[PDB]
Amino acid sequence: EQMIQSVDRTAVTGASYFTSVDQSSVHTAEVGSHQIEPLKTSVDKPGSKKTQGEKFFLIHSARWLTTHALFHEVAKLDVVKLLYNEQFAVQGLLRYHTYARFGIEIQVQINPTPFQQGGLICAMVPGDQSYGSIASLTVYPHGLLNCNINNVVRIKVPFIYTRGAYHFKDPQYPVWELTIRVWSELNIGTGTSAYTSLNVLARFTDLELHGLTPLST
Amino acid sequence: EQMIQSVDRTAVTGASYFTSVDQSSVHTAEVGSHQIEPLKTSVDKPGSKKTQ
Amino acid sequence: DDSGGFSTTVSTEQNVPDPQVGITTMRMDVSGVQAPVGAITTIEDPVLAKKVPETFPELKPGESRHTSDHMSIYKFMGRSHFLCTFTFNSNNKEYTFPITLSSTSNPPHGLPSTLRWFFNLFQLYRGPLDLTIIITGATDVDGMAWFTPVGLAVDTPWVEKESALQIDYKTALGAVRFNTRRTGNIQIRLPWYSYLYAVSGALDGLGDKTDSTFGLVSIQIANYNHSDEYLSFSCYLSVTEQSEFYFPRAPLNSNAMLSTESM
Amino acid sequence: DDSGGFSTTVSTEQNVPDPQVGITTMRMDVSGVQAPVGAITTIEDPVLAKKVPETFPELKPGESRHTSDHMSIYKFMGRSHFLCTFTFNSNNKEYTFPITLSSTSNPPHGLPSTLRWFFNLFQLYRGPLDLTIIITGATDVDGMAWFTPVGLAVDTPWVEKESALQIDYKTALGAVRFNTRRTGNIQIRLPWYSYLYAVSGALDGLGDKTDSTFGLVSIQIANYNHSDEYLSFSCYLSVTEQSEFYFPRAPLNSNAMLSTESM
Ligand SMILES: [Cl-]
Ligand SMILES: [Cl-]
Ligand SMILES: [Cl-]
Ligand SMILES: [Cl-]
Repeated sequence: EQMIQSVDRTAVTGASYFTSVDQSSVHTAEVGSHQIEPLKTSVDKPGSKKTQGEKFFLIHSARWLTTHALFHEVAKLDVVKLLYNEQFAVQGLLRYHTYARFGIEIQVQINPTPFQQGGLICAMVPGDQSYGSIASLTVYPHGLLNCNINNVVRIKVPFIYTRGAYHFKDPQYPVWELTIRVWSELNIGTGTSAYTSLNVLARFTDLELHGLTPLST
Repeated sequence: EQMIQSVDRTAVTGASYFTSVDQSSVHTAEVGSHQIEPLKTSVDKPGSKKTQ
Repeated sequence: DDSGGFSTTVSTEQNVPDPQVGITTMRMDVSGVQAPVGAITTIEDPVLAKKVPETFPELKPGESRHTSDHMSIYKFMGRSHFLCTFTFNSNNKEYTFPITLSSTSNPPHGLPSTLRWFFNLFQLYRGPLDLTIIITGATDVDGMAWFTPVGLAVDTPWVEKESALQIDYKTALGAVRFNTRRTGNIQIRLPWYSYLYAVSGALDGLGDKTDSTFGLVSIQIANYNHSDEYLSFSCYLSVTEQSEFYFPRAPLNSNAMLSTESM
Repeated sequence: DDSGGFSTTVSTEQNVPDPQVGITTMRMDVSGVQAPVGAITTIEDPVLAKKVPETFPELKPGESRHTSDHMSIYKFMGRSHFLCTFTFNSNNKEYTFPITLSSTSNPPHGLPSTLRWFFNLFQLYRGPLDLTIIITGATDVDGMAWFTPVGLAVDTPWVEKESALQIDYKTALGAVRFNTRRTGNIQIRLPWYSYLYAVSGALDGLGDKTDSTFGLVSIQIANYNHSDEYLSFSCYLSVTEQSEFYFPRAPLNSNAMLSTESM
């Protein structure tokens, strides 16, 4: 006795985090297959979590003056919060995940003319500076800047928090508060430029995103 | 192709001289099993045709 | 599925290209004295729909009497079909016509008959084409022709006028010269020189203006005292083996199939 | 770098935890009659800065006379330090104090002396704590105490008042009962029961209200006719071996180190 083929009523399909249960189903139709460009139309690595999220972006940028007294805070930044912003690509990933854990890499640079002298200190402080001794900032993952010497510093850290991840849409407390203060008054000779601009670069490392969400705030 | 489990419509149950035919059936639920008194509550032969 | 997708029912190929040959041959019976299971199916299901159709007992057809299979695109379109035709009125003038798949552009200012039909059977085309052009009328008329790729300078389309291009420029893109007396026809190959991956006929306005063109041809006459006869030009195209055709479309409905009615 | 980053110069560990022992021992000279290269360096560079400091010829220190190394946090903080103290005025009342690292909350309504200092030397804390409390004054006073985890119901903090909690509820979270006559002191362990990964002292307002607390302790007296003496309670905390300390911070500046001045 020959059995004659009849469609398969019930079935379950989906992809990533979307599932469908269908009761009066049928099979899926497909045509052709994936083709690989024998001649690539673009040579850059195809977009990936790392491509778009684990790269560098310019966070903030300020000035350092001869008028700035010792320990003057030239910058106080919620590194994380700053990245979360349309201005940078990484947003596209954050904007749609509720929480995420990660490490960070900070690069701070300046351009003092050898006729200038003095220095700054850059520290990655978790949460808040609280009442920590300004003079002991070196304890935190830091980078020291001295005109006569270097014009750049780089710090790299992992996830350090009280919670298992940061909540973007509505945070509890900033993961990192990067502080930049005058470590030695910036003096100069009569005629030299009385300032030097400064920038801050940041990027995530080992970016673990979690829970796709439609929210925005 | 993965086949997905769907209940078994028709079925037949019963005991001794009582039979049932069910058309929109499903499986039977059971919990635990028969327990034997480690300490009998009664020592007489359990009722049986001969007993009674 | 490598795309992180999952399913419980399968996914088979739908409408697969070049399924069977086009000439009666044996690639017994074709179906019979058994039970025609392929007489029933649920067309909505892609898998089931592929089940081979069979209703009654038939025998194997046999062998066709002719060598080649007329349904092989390469061989069929291998017959250079009609493209367009124009006529010169004054001397030292030129005509420039584009080779556009556009279903929109209606002839004479567009693809006609067969060529029109053919190029709308699929979505993407690429590869060289063997153009051949017949000269009608006049004589002792010196002429020249050049292939201009999409996106570059070229005299205004579908229009007879005095060229506005440096002789240098023209010749530079690769050109040919001939004389009506000594010939009366030219068969030269058109290159796949385009910044696109391929071209298409079925498109919408915008793209229909850039991605629907192989390229353009320009013919310029000389020494044609109109005290002479008239000068007519007819162009025909034939597909080459280095030509490719990707993704089958639903054929153009009859009302859109037009032909340049003449003689 | 697995993060798709690249560099041409290196990246070494900066300020590495537990670098050397805290007791004079040999883990010849320590440096000498050679050439003190570690007398010069470019502190701005993380690598170079780790170069071992050496300026003059010295000899090996030798051996300390005492067994244990006083600089091992576990052993040092192993000395149960002072936390807080309060006094009951009426009968059948209760006091509930939170264990908060917050550098903000100033004593008596907050972490004092050593404990205050210690918990601000690093960013994250987690792990059980051995609380021990001394009873002062009264006698034949029945009492009870229970540990309440962050985020749950509990009588208003830093305040003596009549409990507003079901005896059931109290006992349910695990509690203890005692009597001044028979004892005068209690040493019980506080669990790491929190929905957080860890807690911290240095924070800002918001988080400083949820993520800066281990938990809370509540002590309720009974049978204390105030015709009697006064009833004082003093609490001290000692870190356990199952306690962990992650990421070193810059110590609190002196002006912020406060102590509950009494006697
Ligand atoms: Cl002649
Ligand atoms: Cl003109
Ligand atoms: Cl001749
Ligand atoms: Cl009260």
